[PDB]
Amino acid sequence: RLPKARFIAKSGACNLAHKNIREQGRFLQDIFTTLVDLKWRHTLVIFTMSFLCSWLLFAIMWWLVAFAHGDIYAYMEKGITEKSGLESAVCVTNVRSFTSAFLFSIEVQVTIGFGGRMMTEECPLAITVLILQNIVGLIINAVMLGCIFMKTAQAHRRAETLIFSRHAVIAVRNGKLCFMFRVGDLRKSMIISASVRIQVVKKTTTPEGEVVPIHQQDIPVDNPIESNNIFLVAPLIICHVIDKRSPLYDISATDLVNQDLEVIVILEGVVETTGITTQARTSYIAEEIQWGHRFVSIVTEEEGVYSVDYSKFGNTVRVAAPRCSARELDEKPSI
Amino acid sequence: RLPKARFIAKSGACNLAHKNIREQGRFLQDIFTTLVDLKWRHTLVIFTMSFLCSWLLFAIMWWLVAFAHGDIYAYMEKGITEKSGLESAVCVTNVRSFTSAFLFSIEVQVTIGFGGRMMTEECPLAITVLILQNIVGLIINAVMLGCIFMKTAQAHRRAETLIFSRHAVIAVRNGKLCFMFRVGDLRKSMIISASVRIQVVKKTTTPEGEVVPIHQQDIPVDNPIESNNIFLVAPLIICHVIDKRSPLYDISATDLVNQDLEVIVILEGVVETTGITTQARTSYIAEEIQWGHRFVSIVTEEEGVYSVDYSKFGNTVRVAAPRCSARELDEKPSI
Amino acid sequence: RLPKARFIAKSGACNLAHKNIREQGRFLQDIFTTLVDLKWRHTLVIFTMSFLCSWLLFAIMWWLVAFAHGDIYAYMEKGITEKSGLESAVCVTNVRSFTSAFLFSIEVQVTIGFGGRMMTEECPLAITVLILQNIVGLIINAVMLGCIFMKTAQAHRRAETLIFSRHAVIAVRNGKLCFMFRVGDLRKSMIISASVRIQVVKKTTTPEGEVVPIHQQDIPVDNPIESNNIFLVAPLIICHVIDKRSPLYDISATDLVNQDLEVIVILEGVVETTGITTQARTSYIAEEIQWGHRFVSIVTEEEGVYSVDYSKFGNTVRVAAPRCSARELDEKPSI
Ligand SMILES: CCCCCCCCCCCCCCCCCC(=O)OC[C@H](COP(=O)(O)OC[C@H](N)C(=O)O)OC(=O)CCCCCCCCCCCCCCCCC
Ligand SMILES: CCCCCCCCCCCCCCCCCC(=O)OC[C@H](COP(=O)(O)OC[C@H](N)C(=O)O)OC(=O)CCCCCCCCCCCCCCCCC
Ligand SMILES: CCCCCCCCCCCCCCCCCC(=O)OC[C@H](COP(=O)(O)OC[C@H](N)C(=O)O)OC(=O)CCCCCCCCCCCCCCCCC
Ligand SMILES: Nc1ncnc2c1ncn2[C@@H]1O[C@H](COP(=O)(O)OP(=O)(O)OP(=O)(O)O)[C@@H](O)[C@H]1O
Ligand SMILES: Nc1ncnc2c1ncn2[C@@H]1O[C@H](COP(=O)(O)OP(=O)(O)OP(=O)(O)O)[C@@H](O)[C@H]1O
Ligand SMILES: Nc1ncnc2c1ncn2[C@@H]1O[C@H](COP(=O)(O)OP(=O)(O)OP(=O)(O)O)[C@@H](O)[C@H]1O
Ligand SMILES: [K+]
Ligand SMILES: [K+]
Ligand SMILES: [K+]
Repeated sequence: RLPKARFIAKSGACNLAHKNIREQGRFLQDIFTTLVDLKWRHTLVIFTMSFLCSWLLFAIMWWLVAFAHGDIYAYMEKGITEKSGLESAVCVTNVRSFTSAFLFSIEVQVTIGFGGRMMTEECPLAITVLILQNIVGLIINAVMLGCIFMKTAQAHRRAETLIFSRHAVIAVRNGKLCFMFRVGDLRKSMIISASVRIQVVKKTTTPEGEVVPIHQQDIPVDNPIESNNIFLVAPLIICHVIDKRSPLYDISATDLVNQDLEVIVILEGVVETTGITTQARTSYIAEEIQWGHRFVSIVTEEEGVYSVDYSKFGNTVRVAAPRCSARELDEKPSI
Repeated sequence: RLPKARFIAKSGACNLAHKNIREQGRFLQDIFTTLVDLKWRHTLVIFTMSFLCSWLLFAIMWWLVAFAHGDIYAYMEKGITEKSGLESAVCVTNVRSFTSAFLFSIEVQVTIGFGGRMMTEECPLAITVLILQNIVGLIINAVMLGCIFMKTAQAHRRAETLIFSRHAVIAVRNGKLCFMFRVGDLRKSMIISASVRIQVVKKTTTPEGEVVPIHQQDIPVDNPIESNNIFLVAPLIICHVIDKRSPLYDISATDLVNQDLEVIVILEGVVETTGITTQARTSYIAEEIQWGHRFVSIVTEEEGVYSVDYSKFGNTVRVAAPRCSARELDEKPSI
Repeated sequence: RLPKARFIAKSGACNLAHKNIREQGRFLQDIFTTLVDLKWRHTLVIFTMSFLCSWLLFAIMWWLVAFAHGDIYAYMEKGITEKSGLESAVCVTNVRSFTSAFLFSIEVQVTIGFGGRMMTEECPLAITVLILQNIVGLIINAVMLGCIFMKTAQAHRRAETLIFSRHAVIAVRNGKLCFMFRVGDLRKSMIISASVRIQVVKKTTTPEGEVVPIHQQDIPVDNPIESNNIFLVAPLIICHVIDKRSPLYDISATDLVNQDLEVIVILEGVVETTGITTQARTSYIAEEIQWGHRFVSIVTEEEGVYSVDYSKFGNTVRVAAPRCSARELDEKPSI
């Protein structure tokens, strides 16, 4: 049938819609913020076109300011007839075409300055254009260096190397029921101050009328000293003991076929080397909760040092377990 | 008359005045910190003016040293005479006017160095000025590039995108009279490790006369596992259960209007993308607190997906609730 | 025989061996990331080689374009003819060899532009090569500055500086057995917001048959207000008191030699100078726990100041202690 309403997909990225938000309006900072955060394949194109366009723009300007003053006419007539007169005190020496203007703009903008096409002092308009081009070039160059430095500072970024298990299992641990899943780390560095949270999403109904459509009740992670902190080195099993205070206290095996259950798992912490905090998410719906399974053991020391066999990360071995809601299991103990 | 003196405006900014603080003065570091943080409308202006003024200043120096050494007179006479006589070993070739001096300064500080106005081995004051100009140009260049790198790093920085409702409410949940409001977000990245702290700012009175005028009293947010943290994707209803420890345990509907209440809401977290901690604040006073109203349900399920209608963000309906102080209901629910 | 497998060695660096991981693809981003994090001995080499290779490559290009055109022939026949028959026909003036091509490439790419080898405006192919060289030089220059900027930024951080004692003790402190070790710091700065966590790695079996290879159990460190936060200026003695739920409850004094134990200590914090969160780890096994000892005092008052004496950091003196398991000292109280 048409897929259900899933609060967050199997890889985070909540499938929500945010409509009717008041339009704050398009800004001029959208362009810049996009420019700073681009892909290399397009950064190295805007970088090239910025130059290749500024050179051309100021080339057109120099070609004009050498057309108006009559410089092209001097270098076209006296260059044939008589070399004397210094070409009648042109604005810029030896600019006599559009290739000349283009090369002069390239020199003044890159700051090569060969010196064959030298700026004279015989017209202030040229001095104006030279000042303009120097300032424009400095600004463009500073901005492009900034972009490349930003791309360099974000070079260690990767995807989320935290992995989960597609199946979450309900089983019996230390006498009671337990909802459990597995989590594992692929990155070489050990995240610092890791933490886990678990939330059941439902549609609650208070006695007095309220109906919160997606109410995210929170669930306590099972742990000896009642904390959230975990030490992720080898893949490990996060558990939750379904007692009289958990919204799964009235969930049985037969009911777990059509059920308004969705368990959100949020794991976050600071990475040791890079130093930027990360958050990973996953979700399980009544399809991926299998009643009466358990996870296999993985670690084993073949010779000396231990070894984690990741080939069986999400495995699940069928086991024998009750078939009644956790409420029954204490309503009729010792059965 | 004047409204009762708030503590933090509903916008979020503090209103207190810090008067009579031993002055430390204004350092020189303020003039640089203010420079690294300017609007582009002014960053570009100072970027232009720094270079323009430096070029003009060192042009003045070059013109002066081309005067004092008797180099302008030699060029003017050689123009008056027939032959230049190698300008008789000038300080700096082909600098015969102020304009030429400006061009030479532009070439020396942008490092264009066309090379028609060279620099000779004659007078060492020229070499001293050249060293000064080189070092000053390098320092100014480095500073401007640093400021532009700062801008390109602060590209992502914006204002607060967190949203608190216009006015809180006080309703009945599970037979308990509790105070609740709504918080939401217009951002895109989930705030990593949010935390919601609530306080009551009220004038206390110790029995031994330790009167405090603005007393900040922490209040505990309702949570099934007793922690502040919240996962914020869709808009949430923050709530506070009024009980024996709650300062609001005496407030009635009719006595609400004439109360010196103020409830301060602080919300902290880390932005996943930009990685910089934030903080939002808001305040409620006895006018905003709507007694007896409760909010409306935003999220709706449709097209097999959830959807949030941000047009109803602040809507609140009136529902029939006890019109008596919390202590009245709690002491004698029916007696 | 072979040393028994460990979990975390005496210097952190978990000694596990993850295998069978579903290996991903190798991306060029890995090459760039390796480039951006390097050792100065290699940063300098890659920096130098980039520029040498680029100068040489474009020297080859310029020499080829001086060969294909009639340039080398013209400048070789001009010397014979003793007349400048090659002033304007040349693709790039005064480039008549490979050494001169190399000099011209250096001038164009470092932006010196001496001007003895000028860029003529005849051959369009040369103009194409010049534009290409300028763009490539700009890109390489920006990349290398970005690498140096990253080096400068992450320059401040250095290696670990937390000192842990070689082996622990099990004393009696305030009428109960306590497992103690000593942690000190050699750094000059302050670990802001430090924290201590203790775990027991051991192979556990459940009544239902779920066997966990290396289970990590959380140990409540002993603090008078039940918190982790430790303030570290003078070396501290971290202690844990063996109560009804500690896994070290039933381990006696005689059979501590052969017992599957391992105590992992993880100490986290935030340094003040650079604000880079750090985590330091260590582990103790059965062979390195000395029953009935206690650490000697280290700090003596010199009547002007206290004076820690780190020479005795790991010293530990033998004292009396009930030579029996922690269960017998309360189930058999008389002892
Ligand atoms: C000769 C000796 C020189 C030696 C230099 C060595 C020292 C420098 C270090 C090497 C780096 C050189 C600079 C390039 C840096 C980019 C390389 C690499 O890091 O990027 C990889 C790019 C593609 O990445 P992406 O699409 O953004 O992926 C998103 C992100 N990376 C992610 O996965 O999360 O993939 C690519 O980068 C593909 C590049 C193909 C095309 C390259 C040329 C483009 C520029 C062309 C400009 C010159 C010509 C233009 C004008 C011509 C006019 C005639
Ligand atoms: C010749 C080009 C041909 C070839 C094309 C080359 C392409 C160029 C690539 C690199 C561009 C370099 C400049 C980019 C500027 C982007 C900055 C812009 O997006 O910021 C917005 C500015 C004004 O916003 P703000 O509120 O004051 O500050 C932003 C604040 N942080 C905020 O978020 O809210 O909005 C503005 O943009 C300010 C406009 C009004 C400024 C008034 C006059 C400026 C002073 C004098 C001009 C100086 C010369 C400028 C040269 C620019 C050309 C490179
Ligand atoms: C007249 C001068 C006045 C101006 C001076 C003022 C300052 C401006 C210049 C600043 C100099 C640059 C700063 C360098 C900082 C020194 C860093 C130093 O640690 O590295 C020197 C190396 C040490 O190697 P390392 O252990 O890997 O270091 C990284 C460290 N482990 C880390 O924490 O990460 O030590 C070694 O172990 C030696 C091994 C080789 C290292 C160098 C190799 C040289 C290669 C090429 C260099 C020559 C360049 C020119 C070549 C031209 C070719 C024609
Ligand atoms: N569609 C929306 N888009 C963006 N922000 C919104 C939207 N709806 C409400 N808000 C935010 O909600 C806050 C107030 O919400 P509420 O609807 O309770 O206010 P109100 O009583 O309607 O008064 P106002 O006229 O300020 O909205 C404001 O700060 C506003 O920024
Ligand atoms: N060897 C591995 N390397 C990296 N990631 C893994 C590996 N094995 C499993 N995973 C991750 O664990 C999850 C397992 O879910 P999946 O849909 O792959 O079930 P599966 O293929 O039956 O698992 P398995 O084959 O490991 O039993 C996937 O998200 C995957 O990313
Ligand atoms: N005075 C000190 N200065 C610097 N580091 C020390 C000092 N004393 C001990 N350490 C560090 O503390 C660690 C634990 O040493 P401990 O005192 O427990 O045994 P030890 O007898 O010092 O062993 P070793 O002789 O190998 O250091 C050692 O690895 C050492 O690096
Ligand atoms: K940074
Ligand atoms: K230069
Ligand atoms: K030059």
